This record gives sequence, structure tokens and C-alpha cells, in this order.
Amino acid sequence: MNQERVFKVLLGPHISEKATGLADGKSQFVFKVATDATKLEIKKAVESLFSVKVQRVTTLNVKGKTKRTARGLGKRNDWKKAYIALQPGQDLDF
Amino acid sequence: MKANELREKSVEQLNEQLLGLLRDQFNLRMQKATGQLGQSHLLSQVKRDIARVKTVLNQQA
Amino acid sequence: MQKIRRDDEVIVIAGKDKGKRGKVLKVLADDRLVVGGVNLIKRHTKPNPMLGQQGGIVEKEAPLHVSNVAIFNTETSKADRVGFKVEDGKKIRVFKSTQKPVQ
Amino acid sequence: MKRTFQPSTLKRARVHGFRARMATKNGRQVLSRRRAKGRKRLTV
Amino acid sequence: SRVCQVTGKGPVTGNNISHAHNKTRRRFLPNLQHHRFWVESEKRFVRLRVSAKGMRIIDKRGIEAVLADLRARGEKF
RNA sequence: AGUUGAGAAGCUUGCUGGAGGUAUCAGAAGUGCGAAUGCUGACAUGAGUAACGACAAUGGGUGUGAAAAACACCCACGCCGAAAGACCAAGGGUUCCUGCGCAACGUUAAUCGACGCAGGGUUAGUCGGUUCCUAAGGCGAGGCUGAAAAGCGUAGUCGAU
RNA sequence: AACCCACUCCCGUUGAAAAGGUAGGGGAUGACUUGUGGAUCGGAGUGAAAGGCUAAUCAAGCUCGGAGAUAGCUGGUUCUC
RNA sequence: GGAGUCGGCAAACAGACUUUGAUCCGGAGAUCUCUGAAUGGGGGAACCCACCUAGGAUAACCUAGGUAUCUUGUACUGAAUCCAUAGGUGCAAGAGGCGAACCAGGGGAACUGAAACAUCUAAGUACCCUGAGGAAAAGAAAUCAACCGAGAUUCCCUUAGUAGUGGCGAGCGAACGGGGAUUAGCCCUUAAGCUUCAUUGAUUUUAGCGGAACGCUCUGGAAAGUGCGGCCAUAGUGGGUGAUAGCCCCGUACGCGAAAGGAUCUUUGAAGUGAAAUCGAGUAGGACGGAGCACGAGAAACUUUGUCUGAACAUGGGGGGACCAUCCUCCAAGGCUAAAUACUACUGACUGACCGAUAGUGAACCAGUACCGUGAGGGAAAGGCGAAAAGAACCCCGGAG
Ligand SMILES: [Mg+2]
Ligand SMILES: [Mg+2]
Ligand SMILES: [Mg+2]
Ligand SMILES: [Mg+2]
Ligand SMILES: [Mg+2]
Ligand SMILES: [Mg+2]
Ligand SMILES: [Mg+2]
Ligand SMILES: [Mg+2]
Ligand SMILES: [Mg+2]
Ligand SMILES: [Mg+2]
Ligand SMILES: [Mg+2]
Ligand SMILES: [Mg+2]
Ligand SMILES: [Mg+2]
Ligand SMILES: [Mg+2]
Ligand SMILES: [Mg+2]
Ligand SMILES: [Mg+2]
Ligand SMILES: [Mg+2]
Ligand SMILES: [Mg+2]
Ligand SMILES: [Mg+2]
Ligand SMILES: [Mg+2]
Ligand SMILES: [Mg+2]
Ligand SMILES: [Mg+2]
Ligand SMILES: [Mg+2]
Ligand SMILES: [Mg+2]
Ligand SMILES: [Mg+2]
Ligand SMILES: [Mg+2]
Ligand SMILES: [Mg+2]
Ligand SMILES: [Mg+2]
Ligand SMILES: [Mg+2]
Ligand SMILES: [Mg+2]
Ligand SMILES: [Mg+2]
Ligand SMILES: [Mg+2]
Ligand SMILES: [Mg+2]
Ligand SMILES: [Mg+2]
Ligand SMILES: [Mg+2]
Ligand SMILES: [Mg+2]
Ligand SMILES: [Mg+2]
Ligand SMILES: [Mg+2]
Ligand SMILES: [Mg+2]
Ligand SMILES: [Mg+2]
Ligand SMILES: [Mg+2]
Ligand SMILES: [Mg+2]
Ligand SMILES: [Mg+2]
Ligand SMILES: [Mg+2]
Ligand SMILES: [Mg+2]
Ligand SMILES: [Mg+2]
Ligand SMILES: [Mg+2]
Ligand SMILES: [Mg+2]
Ligand SMILES: [Mg+2]
Ligand SMILES: [Mg+2]
Ligand SMILES: [Mg+2]
Ligand SMILES: [Mg+2]
Ligand SMILES: [Mg+2]
Ligand SMILES: [Mg+2]
Ligand SMILES: [Mg+2]
Ligand SMILES: [Mg+2]
Ligand SMILES: [Mg+2]
Ligand SMILES: [Mg+2]
Ligand SMILES: [Mg+2]
Ligand SMILES: [Mg+2]
Ligand SMILES: [Mg+2]
Ligand SMILES: [Mg+2]
Ligand SMILES: [Mg+2]
Ligand SMILES: [Mg+2]
Ligand SMILES: [Mg+2]
Ligand SMILES: [Mg+2]
Ligand SMILES: [Mg+2]
Ligand SMILES: [Mg+2]
Ligand SMILES: [Mg+2]
Ligand SMILES: [Mg+2]
Ligand SMILES: [Mg+2]
Ligand SMILES: [Mg+2]
Ligand SMILES: [Mg+2]
Ligand SMILES: [Mg+2]
Ligand SMILES: [Mg+2]
Ligand SMILES: [Mg+2]
Ligand SMILES: [Mg+2]
Ligand SMILES: [Mg+2]
Ligand SMILES: [Mg+2]
Ligand SMILES: [Mg+2]
Ligand SMILES: [Mg+2]
Ligand SMILES: [Mg+2]
Ligand SMILES: [Mg+2]
Ligand SMILES: [Mg+2]
Ligand SMILES: [Mg+2]
Ligand SMILES: [Mg+2]
Ligand SMILES: [Mg+2]
Ligand SMILES: [Mg+2]
Ligand SMILES: [Mg+2]
Ligand SMILES: [Mg+2]
Ligand SMILES: [Mg+2]
Ligand SMILES: [Mg+2]
Ligand SMILES: [Mg+2]
Ligand SMILES: [Mg+2]
Ligand SMILES: [Mg+2]
Repeated sequence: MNQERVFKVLLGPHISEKATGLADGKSQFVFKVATDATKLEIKKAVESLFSVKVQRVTTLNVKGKTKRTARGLGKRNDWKKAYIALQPGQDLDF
Repeated sequence: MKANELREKSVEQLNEQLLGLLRDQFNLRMQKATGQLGQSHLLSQVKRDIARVKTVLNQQA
Repeated sequence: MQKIRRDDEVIVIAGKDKGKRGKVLKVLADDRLVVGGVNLIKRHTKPNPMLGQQGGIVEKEAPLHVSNVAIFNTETSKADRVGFKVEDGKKIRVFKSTQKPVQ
Repeated sequence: MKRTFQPSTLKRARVHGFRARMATKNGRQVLSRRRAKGRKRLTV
Repeated sequence: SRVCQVTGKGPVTGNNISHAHNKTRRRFLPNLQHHRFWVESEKRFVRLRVSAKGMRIIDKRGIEAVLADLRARGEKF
């Protein structure tokens, strides 16, 4: 993968109560990634930027909610989410 | 950063101007996600600075 | 080029504030101006505690049409019309009555 | 009682789909007729 | 399809008129058969779908001259 | 409202309205409505009348609340149980969970909801696809046929049940 | 029995339902029932044949054009003397 | 250009940009995801799976290019078969699809009218299909006239609803001759003309610049209105500004303007084409079955051809409405050719004894939308506070309604 793609796969961390508990209980962090990022690319970008060692990545696609307005039906974008598991002891700074 | 001084550099010097800018944009995306970004204008400013470099880097060929 | 510019000394012709003088503060779109100290209004705002705190009754100027004012010529102490003098290198606005540049 | 419309997405696409209109020339006149009217859908 | 190879004769249309003068659409088709022509120079037979009028033209001009005209307009046989 | 003509109609004024109207004589007409089981909206009568969708069934206590037959919890009754329980496929598409709400929707009320607003939620080498193979059938380089569009079909490549 | 069907009565007919329900009824290892995919159609298809079925439409579907078809037939046709 | 700006519904709150020239407008360029003729192979359009070449990474790839089919040309190559033919590869050039109408062709109805209905009409219309162009087609007499003459094609007005034609019914319908719009001809002993270039000049188009002349008074929330007196005019019935403005703003008459693109017309050089080689033979003429000529077999001439035949060579051949004789007039079987003519989906300016929200487009509004249908397809309703949001602070009843 070229040197451009490293900075373009990760779209930032995902903030929720479930991600907060995962990061503490079992060292598993949740990220927002590009809709075409593969597990191999996500694993390499985290290793290259955050200077941690990644063992497994599980990924899922999320549908965009549809909100009904006075002008008809409108929907938000579809995004992609990844759960990244690290070594038993090490954290991921920001 | 203007396009006048971008044409004072070589193709060798123009390819870490882009790498530095791309890393700079990445740090801004991370701040925007966590809500600790007050300099809202920096997001679009770096977007046009990347596109400016890619144009000059193409006028050479 | 604009016949009426920001921070100009003008006099109001036509309207309730006719005869008054002031400085131009803003030049809005759709041919409207905001002259400081004239065409004052009162606006009452309900102070919802959420999303910041709000007050009571505020004082502010209201816009008026750009053709209801005129440049005040401090040579005859009365309103005049402007024109764009033929340029040696740049347009200069001058008074029609006296053929002198505006300041 | 059994009604006339029994949905199936596979059979919907193979009779009224985009690639089914483009196969025959009479189906290509249907697509161009809907483009002229200005239809938003244009396909099933 | 049903067109003479050497003259381009094709189907045309017309009417059938009865004794009470009722008219119905019909067609007139060329009288075209399959035939093999021995090309003396080429040392081989050539098969065409020519009408009986095209067989008379090949008599008058030869198969060498008729074939060259077919080649010119790309009418591969 | 008053008045004037034989009539279609004209004239003058009170109140409302808040910016346009057109004498006279001519010229042009999308020129006059009660009917067409006329067309489009609004509103009556029937009439506060029928009905409120399986005849398994409900009774108390407590809580919240502006307000409780219907919401939540407790005690006690009934009903299904080769289903009215549980799970796959099709089909649907956020209806799933949480906080805040009750205008409209719910054939009654609603503090409740498959309803409104906002946030969250779906993690696979082994599960189902895709990838490999073909059935019926389809398309089909050349080809053969056909006024033209085109029809049939070989090599081939699609097509799961 | 499940499943497929529809012989009788009553209810319902502004229906719970533009063809149902409760009670009884026929077949139920076969000329059986059924899921998925595919083929045949408008003077054409399919039919153990009722002129039946071909999207609640059938002695010739639906849709858009010829088209404002034609109507010696009904209806209607607006201010004053 | 010359001071504000970060598109609208659509407002608020934040971050900012700039006279060291922003936002904005015009010319040129760069980027240009997936789908669609879609073209590397498939496919349920917006998806799935690849191969080859070059360079770069060492791991489970990246960047940048090629890989459809057919036609024409070209190089190599090679079956039955000896030679070579069919075939097979590799390179180039071209096409493909869309578009409201106009044009040239291929196929081609019925309702209806005839107060029934077959011939006939409707009508070579509707529709389907193919091809080209900014126009297309046709065009330089084997044409007419009538013993006098005209002189290519196309379009308009007459001749004329006439001569004809017609179950001689309903109907269809010329030409000769006149008046006009346009003006042009050139070649097969190789030409006009047309394209593509490279030059010589001019004009237009894509943005802009200057653009004159009014004060006082009364009513009024507000003058442009009342009254009095002036000024400008190649600019005086434009738009809107707090009620009705030549002199308040934007404009208007009139003049100026283009770094750079497009287009048109002119010179003058090049190449290609025109182009069919050599004046026209399976052609003219003929018989049978149709079509077109206004002309429906009729005394029925002329053009065209599905079947079958078939001349002469300027002392020769075609036509002059059956046919013959005499006269007159043209030279078919090879080509190219502008203008006058047809249309408008699209762009600009101006205008209207056109509409004013049940009207005018189906659509003034987020309309080919909502909704209806498996689909093709059908198809709505819905404008206005005020000059300016100054859009109602604060108190009271009520569920923080
Ligand atoms: Mg997964
Ligand atoms: Mg979206
Ligand atoms: Mg007939
Ligand atoms: Mg009155
Ligand atoms: Mg007005
Ligand atoms: Mg009048
Ligand atoms: Mg009327
Ligand atoms: Mg009446
Ligand atoms: Mg009425
Ligand atoms: Mg009536
Ligand atoms: Mg009446
Ligand atoms: Mg009625
Ligand atoms: Mg009525
Ligand atoms: Mg009532
Ligand atoms: Mg009663
Ligand atoms: Mg009663
Ligand atoms: Mg009752
Ligand atoms: Mg009941
Ligand atoms: Mg009931
Ligand atoms: Mg009930
Ligand atoms: Mg209880
Ligand atoms: Mg209680
Ligand atoms: Mg109850
Ligand atoms: Mg029990
Ligand atoms: Mg699904
Ligand atoms: Mg919802
Ligand atoms: Mg729920
Ligand atoms: Mg709640
Ligand atoms: Mg209720
Ligand atoms: Mg209540
Ligand atoms: Mg909800
Ligand atoms: Mg396979
Ligand atoms: Mg097969
Ligand atoms: Mg096929
Ligand atoms: Mg083929
Ligand atoms: Mg396969
Ligand atoms: Mg397969
Ligand atoms: Mg399977
Ligand atoms: Mg069943
Ligand atoms: Mg039966
Ligand atoms: Mg029965
Ligand atoms: Mg029965
Ligand atoms: Mg009984
Ligand atoms: Mg039984
Ligand atoms: Mg029963
Ligand atoms: Mg038995
Ligand atoms: Mg099927
Ligand atoms: Mg079919
Ligand atoms: Mg039919
Ligand atoms: Mg019978
Ligand atoms: Mg039948
Ligand atoms: Mg039916
Ligand atoms: Mg019929
Ligand atoms: Mg039909
Ligand atoms: Mg009618
Ligand atoms: Mg008709
Ligand atoms: Mg009547
Ligand atoms: Mg009356
Ligand atoms: Mg493609
Ligand atoms: Mg393909
Ligand atoms: Mg492809
Ligand atoms: Mg084409
Ligand atoms: Mg024809
Ligand atoms: Mg007929
Ligand atoms: Mg008549
Ligand atoms: Mg008749
Ligand atoms: Mg009749
Ligand atoms: Mg009859
Ligand atoms: Mg006819
Ligand atoms: Mg062209
Ligand atoms: Mg031409
Ligand atoms: Mg002539
Ligand atoms: Mg003579
Ligand atoms: Mg006769
Ligand atoms: Mg100007
Ligand atoms: Mg001026
Ligand atoms: Mg007013
Ligand atoms: Mg004015
Ligand atoms: Mg004034
Ligand atoms: Mg040629
Ligand atoms: Mg000749
Ligand atoms: Mg010859
Ligand atoms: Mg002949
Ligand atoms: Mg003959
Ligand atoms: Mg004839
Ligand atoms: Mg003949
Ligand atoms: Mg002949
Ligand atoms: Mg002749
Ligand atoms: Mg003759
Ligand atoms: Mg000639
Ligand atoms: Mg020509
Ligand atoms: Mg309307
Ligand atoms: Mg109105
Ligand atoms: Mg409408
Ligand atoms: Mg639908």
C-alpha cells in the first residue's frame, strides 16, 4: 500500500458507551474506517501510526438511518466500523 | 502557502510537502472526532493546500 | 463602481429620518445600507435559559434603501450627486456640482 | 385467499430490470420514452 | 437475404386483383438458384446465389469480369 | 340605505377596504347560467343514529401522574399448548434498545405504543452467500435464413430449486 | 388426522371478508399435494371441454396512438324590450 | 474590477478570508469514483472475477499503461492437396450510441364517407424501420411547344375546381401559357467545385467602461402627490424607491473596450477528392403480372420492373396521348454542381386589443413529484403579514401544555 493510503483509511475513533467499556475491560478499541478499507489495510495503518502491535481486526458495515421530512424521504451515509484488538497490555493514545 | 514558491522546489522536495500535509490532515481528523478542535477553519485550509501541491506536481511531468 | 461606500459621511433624503447625518456602517445586498444613529428600532427577545442566556429589549439600527441617502458635500453644506471622473490611472469619485473629488 | 401480487426480487429484476430492457430494441424504446418524460425511477 | 448476388434484385411488392377488383398485397420474388461457376484462371469452382438473369450476364461478360465487380463492393461470396 | 327609468340597469351616499379606476364616442370579443344522473372545492339532511372487528374473562391492592377500567409491580382468576410456543427461507427495511414526549396516528382515555425527536446497536478460515460444477432454460464469435427490424443455432458462458 | 377440495344448512349481504365463518362433507401412495427456477399470449396461447382461464378485466386482455372515429339517437343550450 | 466575502430552502452559533486585491465574471488548462454504446470476462445498472507489459515493495501487494466486436488496409503464416486457396495471428485507420422536427427511401392499416356495401374514398395518411445533412432531394433536355418559338433544377401566385377521370356514384384533379423569388455551369485528351492544412487582411462573438439635468412649500406613518418656480434631451410613457419621479438609484440615447479562445469572408501555396476512363448493351424495344403518371383497361400514349426475351451505330436512334405518312425537336443506357426552399429540441433581443393562480404549460410552490399499477403506463393538490421583523420583552389563568 502506498504512503497516501495510510492516512486515508482511518476516519477517527467511535465514541459510545459500548466502545468505552470495551477499551477498558479487554483492550479492544473501536474506530471509524473508510467504506473500502480491508482488515489487512486497517491492521497496517494502526501499526504504522499508533506504534502498537495489533493482533486481530473485526469489521462491520452500518446502514444509514432514514429520516422523514416535509420534503419526503432522506437518508444519511453508510459507514464502516472496525474493532481492533491489541496486546494484553498496551494502550492507544490520541 | 502560495503557488509561486511551490514552483521553486523540485519533484524531490514536492513529495514530502504532500506527505507532511497528509499527516497534518490526519491529526486534524483525529481531533475533530474527539471534539477537541476549535480551529474549525483548518479542515478546509489543508484540503486546498494538498490540491495545490498535486497541481504543481503535475505541471512538471 | 459603487456610488456609496462604507464609512462615508452621508445625509438622509426621504423617510422619517430625513435631514439627519451619519456614517455608513454596512452595505447589505439588495440595495440597502445601515447608517449609524438613524432608523432606530426595538426588538424584544424571549430569554430561553437553554443555549446560552438572553436579555430583554435591545437597541439597534435598521437598514434603509440605498437611494434614500446622498453624499454630504462639506463645501455647500448640502447633498450632491457623485460621478466617476475620467481616470489618469484610476477612477475617482467627484461631486457633480463642484467637480471636486470626494473625501 | 391468495392475491395476484406475490413478491420476489429475483423475478422482478429478470422481467422488468435494466438489463432486461436493454436486451431487446423494444425495451430500449421504453427506456428512452421514460427519459423523455423525465421520470425519476426509469427502472423497476 | 433473398437478393441476387450479381444484380441486387430483391423482393418487391404489388397487388392481387380479382374479377370484382378486390386488391390484396402480394410480393414478387426473384428467380434465384444456387449454381457453381468454374473459374478457369483460379482452377476451382465458385458457388453463388444468382438469379436466372444473372446467369445470362455471366454468359455475356464471363465469370472473371463479374467476380471482379463483386470484389470491388466487398460482396463476399 | 335612498332614489330614477318600460326593461336589461343607472345614480348618490353610511360602514369596511387600503391602491388603483376609466367619462364620451368608436373598435374587438374566452361577452351574460338553475338545470346537461355537468366538472372542482366547501358545507348540510339522515344523526349525535348504526357501529367500535371472533363470546379466552376478569377482580382487588400499590405506584407514578394535571388526570388511570386500559401503564408498571404484587396477590388471585381464566385461555393456547402438533399452538395463540421456538426456529430457518421468502418478503419488508430500522419497525430493535435507551432518554425525552402526547398535537396528529391507536375505531374510547392514555402517563402507554410497531407514534414524534435525539442517541445507540448488527464483529466469522468453519454459519448463509461470493468463488468451483452443471439441469430446465437463456444469450450466442463465425455460420444458415430473412423487405429492414430480426429468427434459429455451433464453438463458448451464464443459469440452483 | 396433517394437506388438497367445496356437497348441505344457517349466519353474514352498508360484511371481520369485492366470495368468508361455525357445524356436518369428499379424496387422503396417487390420473396425489407442494416450494423454487424456467417455456407458451391477443384472432394468439392453454384447456380430462365449462366459451373455461390468460394479474378482482375475457364470444377475443391491458396500454398508448389513428382520434375530437361515427351517433337520421337521448340530454343541455346563459341579458332585455 | 476596486470592497466586501465563506451557493439556496434558511436561520442561528462558531471558525475565518482581504486594498500585499478577496468573493464575483469571461478565455485556456489540470483533476475527473462507479454505471451507462460500456468496449478484459460475467451480471439482477451502479456489482463480481481476471490476464499481459514496465517500474517499485517482501510478504499475502502498489503505481502507470494494454486486453470487446466488426469493416478496410498491411506484414507474417499456412489444411484437406503438389503449388495456393479457405483459415490463423500482429499492427494501423474507421464505425457503434443519443436527439423535438425537417429530408430520401423500405413496409403499410382501419374507423369513416358513399345516408346500406364489395370497386372507390379515408390515403400512400397513422404507425414501424433504415440512411444522411445543416439543410436534404432534384438539376443542365434522348424537355416542351406548334411550322412561330422557349431554353437546367427548386419555390410562390394564376390558368382553374377548367380538360379530364369516376359503381360517370361519393369523390379525385392537371398541363399548355403568363407574373415572380434565385442567376451558372463544368468534365470522361481529367474541369468547375469541395475538403484538410500553412499563410495574407478585415469583420463579428465570448466580460466590461463613461453616460446629463430639482429646489421650496401643504397633507401625510412615509411624497414621486398638492401649490410655486427651474433645468437636461441623438437620453420623455423602462424597472423600484415607505402613495403617482425625464432631473433619487439601476438604467436609456450616444460613444469607448479584449491576455486569450471560437466563427465568417477574403487573398496564395500544398495535398486529397470530384474520377466513372476513352461518350455508355443484357441497354433501347417486346410478351405476361403489378406500380406511377390527375388518368379505376379504357382508342390508352409515357416512366418503372418480378418472370421471359432482345437491336441499330449519326445515310443511326428517342419524342410529339391508339396507329400510319410527312415535318419539327432532342442524343438515353457515365459523372459533379451554389442561391432562392423545409424545420427548431437549443441560445439571445424585442413585442402582444395573450393568461393572471378552477386561468396560463401536467408543474408560478423541491412536478413528471406524491400517489395508483407486476408492468407498459396514468398522474395530482398546493401563490400574497408588513414599508421595514420592528414576528409580541414583562405579568396572570392553565399540565414547565
Ligand atoms: Mg462480516
Ligand atoms: Mg446519501
Ligand atoms: Mg381494402
Ligand atoms: Mg354603493
Ligand atoms: Mg402600483
Ligand atoms: Mg375607455
Ligand atoms: Mg361563456
Ligand atoms: Mg338560467
Ligand atoms: Mg352556478
Ligand atoms: Mg344547463
Ligand atoms: Mg334553462
Ligand atoms: Mg347522485
Ligand atoms: Mg349542476
Ligand atoms: Mg348530526
Ligand atoms: Mg333513526
Ligand atoms: Mg335505536
Ligand atoms: Mg347500537
Ligand atoms: Mg364486540
Ligand atoms: Mg362484527
Ligand atoms: Mg376488540
Ligand atoms: Mg389490575
Ligand atoms: Mg390503580
Ligand atoms: Mg379491558
Ligand atoms: Mg386449558
Ligand atoms: Mg432481506
Ligand atoms: Mg420510523
Ligand atoms: Mg420497542
Ligand atoms: Mg418513556
Ligand atoms: Mg385517541
Ligand atoms: Mg388529555
Ligand atoms: Mg418509535
Ligand atoms: Mg461455476
Ligand atoms: Mg445449455
Ligand atoms: Mg440465441
Ligand atoms: Mg452474427
Ligand atoms: Mg458457470
Ligand atoms: Mg455459476
Ligand atoms: Mg443452493
Ligand atoms: Mg398450504
Ligand atoms: Mg376446482
Ligand atoms: Mg357449488
Ligand atoms: Mg357447497
Ligand atoms: Mg347446524
Ligand atoms: Mg375430513
Ligand atoms: Mg368446513
Ligand atoms: Mg374411498
Ligand atoms: Mg416467469
Ligand atoms: Mg411473451
Ligand atoms: Mg385481441
Ligand atoms: Mg353453451
Ligand atoms: Mg379459448
Ligand atoms: Mg380475471
Ligand atoms: Mg372483437
Ligand atoms: Mg391494442
Ligand atoms: Mg366522442
Ligand atoms: Mg379519423
Ligand atoms: Mg333543453
Ligand atoms: Mg337576467
Ligand atoms: Mg465499461
Ligand atoms: Mg459486457
Ligand atoms: Mg468491462
Ligand atoms: Mg448513428
Ligand atoms: Mg410501397
Ligand atoms: Mg376500409
Ligand atoms: Mg363530403
Ligand atoms: Mg357508409
Ligand atoms: Mg351513414
Ligand atoms: Mg351497416
Ligand atoms: Mg383508400
Ligand atoms: Mg454534421
Ligand atoms: Mg446535393
Ligand atoms: Mg422541366
Ligand atoms: Mg427552329
Ligand atoms: Mg369507365
Ligand atoms: Mg457603468
Ligand atoms: Mg445617469
Ligand atoms: Mg399602499
Ligand atoms: Mg420612473
Ligand atoms: Mg427628491
Ligand atoms: Mg465516387
Ligand atoms: Mg450518352
Ligand atoms: Mg457499360
Ligand atoms: Mg424496357
Ligand atoms: Mg414490356
Ligand atoms: Mg396501369
Ligand atoms: Mg409491363
Ligand atoms: Mg428488357
Ligand atoms: Mg422509350
Ligand atoms: Mg412516338
Ligand atoms: Mg448528364
Ligand atoms: Mg447532386
Ligand atoms: Mg394550474
Ligand atoms: Mg385568489
Ligand atoms: Mg393541473
Ligand atoms: Mg409503487
